[PDB]
Amino acid sequence: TFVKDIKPGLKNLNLIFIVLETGRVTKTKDGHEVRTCKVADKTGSINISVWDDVGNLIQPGDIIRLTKGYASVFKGCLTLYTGRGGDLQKIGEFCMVYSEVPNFSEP
Amino acid sequence: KSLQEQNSHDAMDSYYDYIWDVTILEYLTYLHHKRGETDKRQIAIKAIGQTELNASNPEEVLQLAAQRRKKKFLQAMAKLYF
Amino acid sequence: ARIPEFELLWKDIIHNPQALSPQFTGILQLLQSRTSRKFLACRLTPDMETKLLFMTSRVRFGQQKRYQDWFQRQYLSTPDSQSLRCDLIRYICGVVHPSNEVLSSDILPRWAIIGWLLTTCTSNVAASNAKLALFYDWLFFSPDKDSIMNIEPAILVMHHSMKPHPAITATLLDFMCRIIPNFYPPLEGHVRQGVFSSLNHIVEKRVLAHLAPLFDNPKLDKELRAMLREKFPEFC
Amino acid sequence: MPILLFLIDTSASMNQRSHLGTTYLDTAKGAVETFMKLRARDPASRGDRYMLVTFEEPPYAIKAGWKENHATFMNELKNLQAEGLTTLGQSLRTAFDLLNLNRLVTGIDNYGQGRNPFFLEPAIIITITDGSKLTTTSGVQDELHLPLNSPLPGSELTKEPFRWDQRLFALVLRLPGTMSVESEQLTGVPLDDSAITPMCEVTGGRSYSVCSPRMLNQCLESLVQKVQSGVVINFEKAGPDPSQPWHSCHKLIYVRPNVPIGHWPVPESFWPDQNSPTLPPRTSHPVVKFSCTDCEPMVIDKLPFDKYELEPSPLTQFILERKSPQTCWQVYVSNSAKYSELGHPFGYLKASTALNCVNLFVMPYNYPVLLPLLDDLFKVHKPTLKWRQSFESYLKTMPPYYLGPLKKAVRMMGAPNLIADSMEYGLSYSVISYLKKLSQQAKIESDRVIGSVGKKVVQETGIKVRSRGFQVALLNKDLKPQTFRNAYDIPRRNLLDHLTRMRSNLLKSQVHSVPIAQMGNYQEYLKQVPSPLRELGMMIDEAD
Repeated sequence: TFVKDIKPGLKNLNLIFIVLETGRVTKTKDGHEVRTCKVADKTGSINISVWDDVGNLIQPGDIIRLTKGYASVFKGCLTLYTGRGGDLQKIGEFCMVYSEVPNFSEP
Repeated sequence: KSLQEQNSHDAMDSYYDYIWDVTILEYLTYLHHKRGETDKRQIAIKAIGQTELNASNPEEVLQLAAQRRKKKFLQAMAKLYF
Repeated sequence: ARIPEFELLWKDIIHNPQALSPQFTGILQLLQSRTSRKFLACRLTPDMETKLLFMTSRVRFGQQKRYQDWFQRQYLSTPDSQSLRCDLIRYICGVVHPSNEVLSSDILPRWAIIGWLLTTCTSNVAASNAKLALFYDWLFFSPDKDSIMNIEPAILVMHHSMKPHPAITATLLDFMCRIIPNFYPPLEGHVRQGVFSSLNHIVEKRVLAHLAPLFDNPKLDKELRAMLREKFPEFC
Repeated sequence: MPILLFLIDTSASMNQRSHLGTTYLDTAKGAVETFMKLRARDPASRGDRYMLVTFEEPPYAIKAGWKENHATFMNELKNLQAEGLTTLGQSLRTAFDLLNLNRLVTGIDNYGQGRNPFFLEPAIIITITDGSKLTTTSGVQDELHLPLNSPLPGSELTKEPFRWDQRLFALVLRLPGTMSVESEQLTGVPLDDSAITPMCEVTGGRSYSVCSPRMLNQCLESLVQKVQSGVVINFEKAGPDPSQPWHSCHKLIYVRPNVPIGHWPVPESFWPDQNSPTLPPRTSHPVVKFSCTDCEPMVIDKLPFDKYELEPSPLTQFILERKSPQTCWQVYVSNSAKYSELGHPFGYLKASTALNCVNLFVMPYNYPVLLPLLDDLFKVHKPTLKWRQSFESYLKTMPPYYLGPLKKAVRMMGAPNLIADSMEYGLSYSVISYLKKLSQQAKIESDRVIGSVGKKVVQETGIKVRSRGFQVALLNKDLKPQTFRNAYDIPRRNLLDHLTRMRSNLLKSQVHSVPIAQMGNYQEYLKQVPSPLRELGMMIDEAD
């Protein structure tokens, strides 16, 4: 189970990721705040789309797994998406070890 | 390699009288000490402690002790198997 | 002790300790006694203790910054948090007793934990309280009933902080050298006895190859090394 | 400050009896006791420290190592049980590793810096054993082989377990069972044919084959005379020899103090160079080759030189009995020169004027060329330019480690700031870091071994019962059954009597089993007891 293998068109996803970082307020379109957050591990790093509702009450460390997802791209940066059948579900908390060195968001 | 066995069908302690080589009895004493059977170790140490089996005896004395033990052991084997 | 009730009780103990309890001979038994882990442990909620156990059992050396900063900003951001730092230091020293097998491994050494705890004391009173908490076990050391875990983080901090953070090492050394006569002159001999026992415990179980370079470190001040030589000719 | 290691055989073959009525192990213990008694006659004996090793497993083989007082040694020596194999090789390796435990940490072996006879830790290993062949669990080995399965760190530098200043004297007990009086016993003690004799011969020692108590006493008298601080050097006749044993034989030189002091180290067997990653392995005994040709024993004033007296050997003294003290035989070590395979003479063997002893004088690496130059400087003189050029040419053909002792020599001589002040050590930084790491590892392993000499544990009481993990324990040795405290320790044989005793003890109304040593020690008992009113043929019979 690696972060690297989040591809478009995948089914029956059971992947595990940890939101160690916090999303930052930013403007998109006019009226909507589609926040974005990035996480990293020993395998790789990937961005996670954060909606306003989740982004207001989010605190770091939560563990969530998606099913029937479909990968998306946002201005050349890969971004996970949920909807039209997809659904999220929290599992646990704090039982992880991270590695922030392999992050691909650097210049 | 044979004394290391433990499924013996012959009276192990009783045959310790018939060993005359001191190294065989040395290995026997080590084996019994390692396995913890103190009493058979005492029998082996008593066997070593016999004056006639002292390895630095005159050669004919050792030869005669070996010969008498050989005779007794072979007679016992004859009584057992005939 | 400012409340007159405690002063009255202390004076009654001084005048006749057997008066309040016939079997209670005096303060000798209390001083020679030991503190059980239950009292140190019980003031912490389970979440903090479990986090510290996870850090000392799973977190490798280097990642300690994120978890401790999270705990500090979330909770340890109050005026009373300074004394709570001392409470956490006491909990780590008295309760947390890791095995030697995990010590041999490359798991996160406790010297980093002690360094983070000490460097966060932003006031002189907080630092004084934390140092008194650290030196509380050092007053009455007993090798037979106590583990070396109460002084291994200390000596590790001194050996590891010589180059990067001389200030912490110098402050701790100055405080532990000056606490000896100041604490209690009628019982300062016990303090020196405990320090000698701890030094002998470090010598017998050689965590470091030689203690000689640290005692007379060139970058330490003159008077500290002078009084270290004066008090303990045995380690010279 | 010598070391006396007794490698007592504890193989079960040591249970053999003799006409004395005691086992061989008993006679070995008595031999150690009598060796101590004879040793104590000398005033110098107060400085020795004894060591004990047995033929047991490695965790229990050493039972009197370093930091062990004499009483502990005696207590361990008394309670020896002969119950193992004749694992002579492994035990001998354990003994040598124990002796060489502290060498690297204190750096007494100046690796890559010549050999210093004054840096010695003199030890002899007295292995008392019977003649029976070697045994292991696999079988009989019938030839002594030292195992190297778990080398101590830095061991490859000497490539031999026994070291420069160590010797092995075997006391092979051959006491016959039935008494056999022989007039041949009046002759000298002979050499033994067992597997230990070659190993004794190579390391400078010799074996002994005792066949009677009087021969045992003679052997122990000989052993006491053979303990002496010194190192062992292998000699060899260089060039056309004058083969009898005097051509090449391991021999001892006495290193007397006044602690030991000396200046010139014996040269290495290799040419040092800073480029090599690792030093070559040096044989434990430095094979020095002597030239039979006569030469002038030169000497100059204020010269730091060392006189070492070789141990007496009969044929060497006999040939040197020819009165020739005015001449001497030079000596050099092979493969010491950068180009030549022979090397230059660093010393000579000049017998004393009285011809009582043959003394080895050690000098700089190539002395017959340097000494005229130094004499010329100290006689004529501000050295000349040609003289300094000659010195530089000499230094080009002189191994680097010699300069340090030469620097001290010129400093004490009266030329403090000669060309030696440039300073050098002449090894690789890799080698020095390796030596530092070896010192650290040696300290760690030494502390571990000193911690582990105790082994306060007994053998497992299990049986490994087979289903042809439930086991039946052995007798609870040293259990100290608390009969009063526990009711299961009361045998049915004497249930009522102990019941009555514990009942009476419980109401308002193990001792007398003190060890034998503490049984009649009236001093401690009187010291414990209050003091009274102040005061107004066989040898021992107690109470002085």
